[PDB]
Amino acid sequence: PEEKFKIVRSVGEECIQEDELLNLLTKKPEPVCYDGFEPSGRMHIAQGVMKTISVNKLTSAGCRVKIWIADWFAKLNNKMGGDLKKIETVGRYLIEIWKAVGMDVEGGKVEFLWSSKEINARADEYWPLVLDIAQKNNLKRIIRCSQIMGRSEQDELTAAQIFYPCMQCADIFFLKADICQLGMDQRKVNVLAREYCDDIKRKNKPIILSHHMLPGLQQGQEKMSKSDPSSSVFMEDEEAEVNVKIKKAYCPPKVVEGNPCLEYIKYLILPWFNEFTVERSADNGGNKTFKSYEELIADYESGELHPADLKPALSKSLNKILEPVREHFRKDSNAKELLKRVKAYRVT
Amino acid sequence: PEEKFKIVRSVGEECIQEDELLNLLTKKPEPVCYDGFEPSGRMHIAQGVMKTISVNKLTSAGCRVKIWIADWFAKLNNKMGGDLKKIETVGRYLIEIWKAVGMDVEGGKVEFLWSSKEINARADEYWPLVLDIAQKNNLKRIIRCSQIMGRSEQDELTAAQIFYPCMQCADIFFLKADICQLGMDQRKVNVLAREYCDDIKRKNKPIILSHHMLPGLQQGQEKMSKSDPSSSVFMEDEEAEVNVKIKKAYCPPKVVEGNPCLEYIKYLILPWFNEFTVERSADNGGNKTFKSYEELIADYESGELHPADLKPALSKSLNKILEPVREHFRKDSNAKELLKRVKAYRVT
RNA sequence: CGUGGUUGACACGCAGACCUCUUACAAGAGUGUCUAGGUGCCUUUGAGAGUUACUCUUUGCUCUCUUCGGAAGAACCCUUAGGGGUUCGUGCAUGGGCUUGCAUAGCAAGUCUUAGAAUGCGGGUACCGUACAGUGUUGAAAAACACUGUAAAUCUCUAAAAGAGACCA
Repeated sequence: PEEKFKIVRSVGEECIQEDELLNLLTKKPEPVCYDGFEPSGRMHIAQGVMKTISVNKLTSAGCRVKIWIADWFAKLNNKMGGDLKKIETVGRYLIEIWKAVGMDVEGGKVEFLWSSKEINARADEYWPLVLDIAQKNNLKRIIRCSQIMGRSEQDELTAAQIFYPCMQCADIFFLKADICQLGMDQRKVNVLAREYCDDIKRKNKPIILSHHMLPGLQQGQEKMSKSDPSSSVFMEDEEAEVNVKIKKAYCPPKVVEGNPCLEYIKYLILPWFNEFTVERSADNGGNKTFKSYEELIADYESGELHPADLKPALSKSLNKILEPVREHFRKDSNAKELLKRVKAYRVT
Repeated sequence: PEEKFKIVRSVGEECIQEDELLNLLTKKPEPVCYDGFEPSGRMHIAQGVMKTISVNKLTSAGCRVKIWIADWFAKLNNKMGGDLKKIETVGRYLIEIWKAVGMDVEGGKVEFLWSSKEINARADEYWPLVLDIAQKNNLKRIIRCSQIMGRSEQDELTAAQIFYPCMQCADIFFLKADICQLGMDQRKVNVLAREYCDDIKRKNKPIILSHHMLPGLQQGQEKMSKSDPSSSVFMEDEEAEVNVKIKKAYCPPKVVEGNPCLEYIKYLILPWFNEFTVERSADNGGNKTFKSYEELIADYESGELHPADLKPALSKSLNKILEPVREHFRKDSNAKELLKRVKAYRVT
């Protein structure tokens, strides 16, 4: 009904043709949305938790979700070298993260799909699609759509940088994915898919749900920073590491925009616990719970929410979120082996 | 061994790593030979005659020639609108030409492999190799490999132009190919495959055996252009068409450099009949048979051989060469339908 | 290509095209044949998102609603069908006088006739004619008739371009 649109649209901060989203929800009972991941080692906090809450919201409406875990795409991005077995291991690490935190696996309605497996299974239907998308486009469009890897950087042009966007755009139609829920970076390949769908004269163009970019822990880079372990926070970071990283995290008081701590709160813990408690002394306002981001930012502007006590509360909340994962690795031996391997590898 | 090297080197104008070719013949008694064709437009006299004599000499010397029908590749070049069905009909019509002319298919040493029936059968180890050749190369090197499609760097780029060289360089290894016969048009791909073998430290570097492509029948055209059917001879042309084309051909008196007729003779008739019988009247020397190119070129430089009689003899020889194709097309209703379907298609 | 002349042709010369020869296309010559079109009708509504990307202006491109409908028309379905429904299939500028710049009546400043379709050019469109491609029939070759198309068939075949500031106009 209207509830499906009212909860689905909340997942993506920006969407195009939301009327098409409503039409899709009304026409189809089980829409299919995907998510693309390059297994670049240890998991980012954004992909870990923001994606988890987003997919929980989407499956609350019953929308089918497919995990488009992308190994050959990681090879194109040249993450952890050109090797494939290590990429497969870190990919199954990501799957174990999904199961350990608890995402939707209890229902089994989600689908973890390896790019290699699905592409090889239906190559005759996938690769001709890739070639068609390539033919319908030129180098200028694909080079424009290069930020999806993040390797554009006004750097040396690469053939992988050209095979990437077409190959990703093929995934949308290959998975019969009618809902695209990805980061702001993937919006370029989503727009490319829309243009190609217009060119192929096929209606029901897939809708895009671009959720907000999660800032790094420190000022200097608004987008994701997976090249600096200090600048981001990960799932296998221990309690002491998480706490010290958040204490070192940038957080200027009397600031609304550009504060990574507030963004982490709003996009991670408020949708998770449906609330947020801040512990303070009897002279600083005492322990207080918050139910909305608006009141939290209003009190932060008021100054009663000092960062010096906000960051410990944020650390406690994130530790509460991530402790089921850590307990899962101390119970599962396979999880222990995977963590040992993925910690052994170095990001290159 | 030595005779095999002599025969195989006799067909290619340029041969890189001749010693490696000799070693390959010494070890492998039936080295595999690769040559590709995008089924686009109508067969030129080159791909019909030089390829026929090349395959004949290679099989007689002992080889296993793997010929490629590039159906998907033609779709990338935007040939005949990219319809796979239109490309397929042109492929089986080409196969009919090749069987008519004298391909030694009876020995079983020639296999007509179509890209679609082969890539779909093995895409789990072909496409990943395409991704590998993608990563190992940068975009600028691929752009330098643009003479392959006939698109100059001034001409607007296209993602098909980046997909194409990567897939065919991948073909050079996917077919387990050892020999590439394709002429100066494919030299960029040849050297790129060699440099990739250097990058992937391959121990079997493929040999380059580029043919000499015929100069166009116009002024300054070093290769025939199918976009202008008046500058090339086609395999299915009728005796009147061949005769008028040769009559309108260019052949300056007592000049060898850039003479299309001399190249036609050298690469088509002398390798075919082991001679070139020219019938002349008693006023200018009477009938004369040439057993080698050297005597013919010496006579031409002397001026005693006049193009006025050279051209009709060339026309008669070409008609004798091409009459099996016409007979095969006329005798078979299926061949007739294929021929009329091919001509029906317009030049793109 | 006109004139004696029915589009087209024929007397006549030339124009172009096709063919042959001197075979190098070039340059010239030869005796040949052909050239095509006509008719009738429509064609200016806006907004919106994406699209150079760093924005803004001029825009161009698809693009979904909406429209005095992207029409005159083509395709299909219902089909007692007189009719109805769906899809494809759309043009760009200028104008003429009223008050002024101007001697009130060129061009511009305020409206104007959805477009006087008013003015020119252009899109496809339906029909006829000619020839050709192909098919069948009447067929002794030849020829005649009917039908499907061609003539008027292809460059952002790959939608982004210009400018002005910012960091790159």
